[PDB]
Amino acid sequence: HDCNTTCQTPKGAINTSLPFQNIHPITIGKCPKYVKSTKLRLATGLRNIPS
Amino acid sequence: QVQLVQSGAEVKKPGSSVQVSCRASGGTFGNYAINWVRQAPGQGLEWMGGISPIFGPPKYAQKFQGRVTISADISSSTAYMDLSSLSSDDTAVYYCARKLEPPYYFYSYMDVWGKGTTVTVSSASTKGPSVFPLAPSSKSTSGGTAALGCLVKDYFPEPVTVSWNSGALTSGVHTFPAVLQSSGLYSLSSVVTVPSSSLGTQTYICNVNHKPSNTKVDKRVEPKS
Amino acid sequence: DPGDTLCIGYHANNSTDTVDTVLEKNVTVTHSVNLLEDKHNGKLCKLRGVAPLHLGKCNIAGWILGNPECESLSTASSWSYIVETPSSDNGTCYPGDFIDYEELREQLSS
Amino acid sequence: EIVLTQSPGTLSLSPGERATLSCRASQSVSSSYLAWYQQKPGQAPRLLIYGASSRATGIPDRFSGSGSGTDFTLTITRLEPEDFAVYYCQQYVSTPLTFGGGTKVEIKRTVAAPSVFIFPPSDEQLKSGTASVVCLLNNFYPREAKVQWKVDNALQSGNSQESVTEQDSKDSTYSLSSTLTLSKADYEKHKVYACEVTHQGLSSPVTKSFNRG
Amino acid sequence: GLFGAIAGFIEGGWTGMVDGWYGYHHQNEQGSGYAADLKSTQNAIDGITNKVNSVIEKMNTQFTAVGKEFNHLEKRIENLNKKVDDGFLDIWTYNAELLVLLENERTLDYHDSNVKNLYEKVRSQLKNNAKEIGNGCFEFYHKCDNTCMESVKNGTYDYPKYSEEAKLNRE
Amino acid sequence: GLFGAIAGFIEGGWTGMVDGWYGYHHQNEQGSGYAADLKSTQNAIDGITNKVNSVIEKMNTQFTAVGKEFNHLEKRIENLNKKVDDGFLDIWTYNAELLVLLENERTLDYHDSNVKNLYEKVRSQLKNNAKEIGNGCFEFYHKCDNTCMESVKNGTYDYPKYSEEAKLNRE
Amino acid sequence: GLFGAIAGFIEGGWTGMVDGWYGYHHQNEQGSGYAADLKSTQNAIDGITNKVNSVIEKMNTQFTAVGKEFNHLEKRIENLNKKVDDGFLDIWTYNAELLVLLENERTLDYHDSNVKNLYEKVRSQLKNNAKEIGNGCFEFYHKCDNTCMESVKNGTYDYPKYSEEAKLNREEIDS
Repeated sequence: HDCNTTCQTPKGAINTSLPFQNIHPITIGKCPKYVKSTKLRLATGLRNIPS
Repeated sequence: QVQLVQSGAEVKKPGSSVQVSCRASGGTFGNYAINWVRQAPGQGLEWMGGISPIFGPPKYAQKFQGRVTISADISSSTAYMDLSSLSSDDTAVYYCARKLEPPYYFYSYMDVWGKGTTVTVSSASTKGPSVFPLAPSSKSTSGGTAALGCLVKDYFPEPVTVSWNSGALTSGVHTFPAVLQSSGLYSLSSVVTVPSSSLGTQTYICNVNHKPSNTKVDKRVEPKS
Repeated sequence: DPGDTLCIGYHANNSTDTVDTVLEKNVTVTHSVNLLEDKHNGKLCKLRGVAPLHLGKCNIAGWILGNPECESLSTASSWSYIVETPSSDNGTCYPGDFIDYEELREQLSS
Repeated sequence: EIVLTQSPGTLSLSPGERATLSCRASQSVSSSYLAWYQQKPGQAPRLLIYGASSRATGIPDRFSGSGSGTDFTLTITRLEPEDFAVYYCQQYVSTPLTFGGGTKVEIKRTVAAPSVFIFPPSDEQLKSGTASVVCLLNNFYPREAKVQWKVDNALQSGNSQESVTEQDSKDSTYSLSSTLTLSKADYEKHKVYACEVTHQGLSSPVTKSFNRG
Repeated sequence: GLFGAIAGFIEGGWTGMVDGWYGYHHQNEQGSGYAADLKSTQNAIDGITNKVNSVIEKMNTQFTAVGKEFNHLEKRIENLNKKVDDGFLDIWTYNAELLVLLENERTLDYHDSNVKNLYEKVRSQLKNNAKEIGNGCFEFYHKCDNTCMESVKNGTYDYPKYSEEAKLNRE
Repeated sequence: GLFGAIAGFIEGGWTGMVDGWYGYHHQNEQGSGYAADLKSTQNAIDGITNKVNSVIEKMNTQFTAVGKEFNHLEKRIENLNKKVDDGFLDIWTYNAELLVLLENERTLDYHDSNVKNLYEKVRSQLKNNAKEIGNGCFEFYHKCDNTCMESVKNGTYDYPKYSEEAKLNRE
Repeated sequence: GLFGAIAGFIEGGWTGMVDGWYGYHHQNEQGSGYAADLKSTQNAIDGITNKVNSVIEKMNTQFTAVGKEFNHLEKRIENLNKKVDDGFLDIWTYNAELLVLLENERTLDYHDSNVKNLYEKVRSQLKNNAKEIGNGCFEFYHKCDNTCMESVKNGTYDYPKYSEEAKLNREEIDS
């Protein structure tokens, strides 16, 4: 496709500043580290305890 | 150094989506709120929403509920305004803007603006302008002076740039704001008032330029009976 | 005489984001941010702004030797990576060994 | 909600003069969570006042905010030429953030009637099956102007289209250009084409016209 | 919670305070409402912002191409390349998972600490001019108008100004 | 240590409380003895349980065979393979060691925090109906039968019910 | 800080207390000066010392030669060797950076905890014999000579010895 990327995988390009990815271990470019995780969600706000 | 850098201006067909970027370049991104404000052509300012990436989730106005989403990429120091409640009256200039001195994590007022990204929602497609002359005459004269001009008709999209005698002629020129026709194309007129005597002797050429279609026309304008 | 009161408290909202902690799983927080990129565009893009060389139904051997099935391929003067398909097997149509083939492939990748 | 209406939509004043803009709110307003912006055409806003009367750094002293509750005012004490622009008021006590309609301060000046010209369509255009007649009002003030088209005395109704310039840097006058477009068919079917202009510095509507020939 | 405030002696959160993480609810004769504490919120935002940017930006990887190609007589180095690829996967996966777990735990504690401290800053100003009625609330032993309330949020509450009135009602 | 309770203002532990991590000792007219606080203990156990399971289970390795064989003319790749094996050894050793150190520290604070909060929940109930006599004990200023004791453990102690009697002995 | 004391209710530090991390300042009739709390300081020193040695000594690297040499027809393994080196580089850098950041935070909290605990330990001794005047100072409701001050620092303050005098001055001052 006539698109730009900085990190290409066999199944699609990734455009991201995030430090990790679970798309594919075999990549080309300046890429995030492959991990096996399915969720790396960092909390910033607080515990949510509505009324 | 603290500046917000908007994405390039864009033209999308009705029904589809647009995404506008806005890269901050100063300090550590994330601890300040970025607002997204929109301005239709010759219209007021409406606030769509905004985000402070870390304080909490995006907050939106009901006008755009379900049609807009705002996100942010915390590393790349960038916020994105995605709009795909697309119509033709979503055509406007889109500003991202923030407060500068703290506390600035919430949506308050705004010291610092981007330059804006103009966005035109039109099912038209690129077209060069045809250029006709507005000839002076005995009906385009009054006292010492007389008016002549160029009509820049049926072009898409904005903008056009007009100069007279390749920048030589300045005084008394009025290039009008273009208008959107029923065909979905723009037309504008450019006009000069000149001494009536200078007709015949001095030769007037308007230089039209439409970069989006790479057409550069130079039309000489002659008197008539 | 019920005196005026001032209470300290903290934000809560309608968010359903959950996060895990060392002591507790599935903790609902008012906001959170994702660290894991888990989506792609389903496309093979230009890298460094340079399009890849696509070999269609040919492999590198076939392309670089000029297998007649590869004549229709366009070859730019530069490219950022190479793409083959899993069914690309127009290679050495006359059988034999391609010496140091993988080394050549690596040399030609960009 | 909390919508803010500004009064008046336009404000005509000559330089050196006090301008006082107002901004009224549909709901009271939290202390002083009201800002004032200044937009000149083609640019993004500049922040003038925050709080309600707190002047933003950079802003010259002539600008001063005041008011509280549902009534705020922005006062400019000496209009400089730079100060002529649109001024929006904005609230921020609660989401959703809402702005005002905006007031445009324009340069007041002596009444000046337009020079009116008319341009029959070019031959070049006429070969392409449509005809555009341009009527031009040059150097008029105030901006309030009415343009009617009549062809063979018949008042055209859905096919004209105006567009006005912005106040001139030098003589701070306006200029206007409406154009009437017809099929070459209809253009050739009629003889006399006139645009009738009704301004206030024109004792009585001057109509310029031409015969097709 | 590590410090006992959030989900602790202050039982629940406030859907009515939308402008900040921590803040105040007051009721006096002239009115009632929520107000976020802007200073402590911005500080926490700054702290948490620094943390997120830290976790993201300290990873600065170089341009590499992961893939390697081996022929049928190079299986040993092919499995070596896989051992490498698999080793990194295990390392990054373990550390990314645990890192998040640990910082998420630390982040919630931090909020807990900030609320506790906010409460303590108020208790320390009021001393006995109010009664600690639990759930994070103080009941004043004197009339407290909006001016008074603001001094408390800003930390310039005048204990002696109200000390006489309070002692009367306390007795 | 961080919170001051364990080995802090409560100097030592109780070999006599065998049914839980944290708990209570009472003596009144109808008796005396230890009783574990079941809720807070179970909560901590669930927390630490989750903690142990995370450290173990977040490691999800694939089927691999570490050994590799190289002939006498492949010394360089043999040393590459050795560099691989030793780098992994160094990483895992460092990270496992530090991980354990950190979580062990975090675990001790956590228990410490829990004891502190327990004490605080009681102190907050009793107010001046009892005297804080240090070492984590409260001496009641009124008669406290078993029902009363349970209300304290239950978080439903009735301060106004006993406040008069308490004020009397307190004079 | 996490515990609210350092840069908290005790607003600033003492350049005049040079013999310890945490300690005491007193002023009475016979004088005034600083004194470090030696026990709490040594304990904290022991903790941080142990911490530093752990971060340093748990790393026990073996003898290696990183460099590898490949000829022009061994580019693939050269890139594998580089991927190894770059992979290690990325890991150690990320882990060292975060490690330092996390432990620095833990270290500052620790000091903060220690000061709070010292303050609380004194408050628990003094009880109603003094007034908490904020900023970490206690103003005694009775005369406290050098012997008295030391008992507080050593943890043997005799509450009942001074309770009467204090009660007189406390209800006198509170009118």
